[PDB]
Amino acid sequence: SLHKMSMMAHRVKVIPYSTFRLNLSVTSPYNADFDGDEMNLHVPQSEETRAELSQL
Amino acid sequence: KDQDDRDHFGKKRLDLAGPLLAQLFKTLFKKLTKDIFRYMQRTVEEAHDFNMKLAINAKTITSGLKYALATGNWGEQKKAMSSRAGVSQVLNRYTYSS
Amino acid sequence: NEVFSRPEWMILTCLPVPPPPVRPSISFNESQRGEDDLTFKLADILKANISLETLEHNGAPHHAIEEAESLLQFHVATYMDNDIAGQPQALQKSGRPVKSIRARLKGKEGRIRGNLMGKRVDFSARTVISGDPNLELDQVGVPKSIAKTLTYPEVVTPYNIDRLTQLV
Amino acid sequence: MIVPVRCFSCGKVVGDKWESYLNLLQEDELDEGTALSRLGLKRYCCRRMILTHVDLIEKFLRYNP
Amino acid sequence: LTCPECKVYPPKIVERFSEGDVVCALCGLVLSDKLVDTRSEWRTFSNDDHNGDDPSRVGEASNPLLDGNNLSTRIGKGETTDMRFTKELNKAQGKNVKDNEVQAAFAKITMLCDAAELPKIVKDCAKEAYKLCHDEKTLKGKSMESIMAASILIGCRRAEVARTFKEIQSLIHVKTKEFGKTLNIMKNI
Amino acid sequence: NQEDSMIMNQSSIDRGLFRSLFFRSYMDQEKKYGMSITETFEKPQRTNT
Amino acid sequence: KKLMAQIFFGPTYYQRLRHMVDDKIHARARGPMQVLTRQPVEGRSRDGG
Amino acid sequence: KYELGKVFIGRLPIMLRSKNCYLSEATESDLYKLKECP
DNA sequence: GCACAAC
RNA sequence: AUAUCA
DNA sequence: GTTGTGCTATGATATTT
Ligand SMILES: [Mg+2]
Ligand SMILES: [Mg+2]
Ligand SMILES: [Zn+2]
Ligand SMILES: [Zn+2]
Repeated sequence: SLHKMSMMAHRVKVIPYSTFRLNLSVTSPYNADFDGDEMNLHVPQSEETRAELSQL
Repeated sequence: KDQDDRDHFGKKRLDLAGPLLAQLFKTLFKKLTKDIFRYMQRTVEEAHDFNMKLAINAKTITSGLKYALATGNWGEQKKAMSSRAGVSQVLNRYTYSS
Repeated sequence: NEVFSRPEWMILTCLPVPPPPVRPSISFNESQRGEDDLTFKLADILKANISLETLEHNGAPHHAIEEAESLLQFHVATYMDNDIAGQPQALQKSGRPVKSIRARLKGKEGRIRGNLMGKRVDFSARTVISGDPNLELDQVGVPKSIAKTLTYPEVVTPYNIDRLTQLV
Repeated sequence: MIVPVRCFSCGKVVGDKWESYLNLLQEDELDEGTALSRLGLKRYCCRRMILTHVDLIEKFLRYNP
Repeated sequence: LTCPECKVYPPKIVERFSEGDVVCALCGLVLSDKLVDTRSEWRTFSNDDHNGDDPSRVGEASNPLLDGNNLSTRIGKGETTDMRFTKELNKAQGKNVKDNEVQAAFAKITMLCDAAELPKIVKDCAKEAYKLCHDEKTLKGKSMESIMAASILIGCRRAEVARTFKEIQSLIHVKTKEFGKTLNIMKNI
Repeated sequence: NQEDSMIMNQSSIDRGLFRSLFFRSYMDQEKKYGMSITETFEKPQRTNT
Repeated sequence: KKLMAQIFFGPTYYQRLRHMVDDKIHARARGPMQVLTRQPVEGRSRDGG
Repeated sequence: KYELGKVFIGRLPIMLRSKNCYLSEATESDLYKLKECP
């Protein structure tokens, strides 16, 4: 995570198969290619903490 | 003349399975040699009949090689800190070419 | 400073002994038991102490005491720091050097860099990413398996009370 | 590891054509392109299927118990 | 542990290790939340780290059955070390050194097993047989080199390592009838 | 199949394409801890275990 | 309907590598923790964070 | 100065296919019976 | 193996 | 500790 | 002038005593 666009708040879509799926135009700031790259998800636990994600 | 190339592959050597075992066996045999001497003193003092089986410790060279080959720290276990690790890896069996 | 930091306290006279949490023990199977390196290093300090105490009490042979003092000096010193320049390391049977206190705080993976300034966390997940042109920009495809594991503790109010009862 | 039944890509039954193939190369002494054509492997998806198959099962059979 | 809500005498409880919880299988009440991995925790005591790079490796395993509880490190050479201070601090350990010395009879058993080509499990039974019978009044005054020669056949007779008594007569020493009576007064203990 | 990923014929997959066998081997010892303590191979009963 | 462009097409030798997704995917909302630091344990196989 | 056998010393691990290994002078059919891959 | 910091 | 992954 | 002293990419995963 080299800059703040390497952590961005997303909107869950529950889908099948074992991959995280992201829109391609969002590849540029995560610097992700799909050659076996893995990524990290963190779930906020507070009503307050999700507001920080969604608003900021 | 010009400064010698420190990278010239001709002025390099490769220590393979032979010499690696030779290096280890030397330090392992001098380990045994000087443990027999410690015994010859102990058995000439009390004239306890220099029993051969008591004199030579087989486990010295046996487990001394087994350690190196297993773990990979090419030295004794003493000494397992100051000894170079990396020699002896578990062989790849992914694909025949690997 | 007259209250918190006087020069005379740079010299150790009494030794605070940390409690088990700082140096955990483990009791495996009645013939296997694991003690922390600190518990080892402490026992040496103690043994070296008990020794020097007996020497002073008895007929003090001057040079056999200062010989035992600079042993105590070593064990106490090596316990806070084992990576000392000039001095031999205290080693632990297997040839490995004792993990001093200094060394637990020090590096990345230390208590600072690796347990406080960054730490692993719950409610997290990781997997392979793949591209999807049929998602929105701000969405993310989450495998049903992960979504079933990860949790959000919503609080029951009379708004969600019906919905939550169905979930339960 | 045994001739696959059915070509991957297109799905023509290809697993019945093995013994018949090796006969064309051994008994009749035809070259491969000709043999594959005689068999009825028209499109290259089915040709690669037989042309490329390695019969390891024959190696595995050599171990006794 | 027993569920405070239910209380049935056979307390049926599960260790849902994966969620790190201890649950009552009947009512489902969680009885504990802090739960630790014992495998990985034991990895911190007995590891493969001999070099000294692992920050996880922070302790060492000991054997309270054989050597009691004698915690003690050894002054040795490190990376930046003068060969002078090692000698002094070691010559200083010499002045600090009876039954705390009869543990060198373990060194007699270890050097006998290695001369008899015996496994690591046999030595530790011979050392436990010797620790629990060398100060007995039932053995009283038996030939002290024939009671440790008898505790090696006691350690072999449990570790399933076939060693005849005449095989240990060749090692040391053994006086036959002397280490045969001693192999029985211990066998009763 | 954008950005290094790729599409694969799900029908071809069914017909055998790129399937593989997988074998993992689990080991276990029956260790002897001194004069008395010995591990055992058995089906544990939940009341005394 | 025809594609307006023509496509490069043909056999290419392709290798099935290690790293399958079901050997990597990993989620954890609370679970085992280290005994020293009381933080989660490390490793997919330890069910850590 | 006037004056008044063969001993085991250790077990050395052998490298497979070496002179000392059983598999060195082994034929193809031989290896198969030995449950080794040629 | 740096590169800069104190003896 | 080695190997490896982007 | 010489010595001596800190550090030297992020996360992940799989074995071996
Ligand atoms: Mg990339
Ligand atoms: Mg890119
Ligand atoms: Zn086809
Ligand atoms: Zn209950």
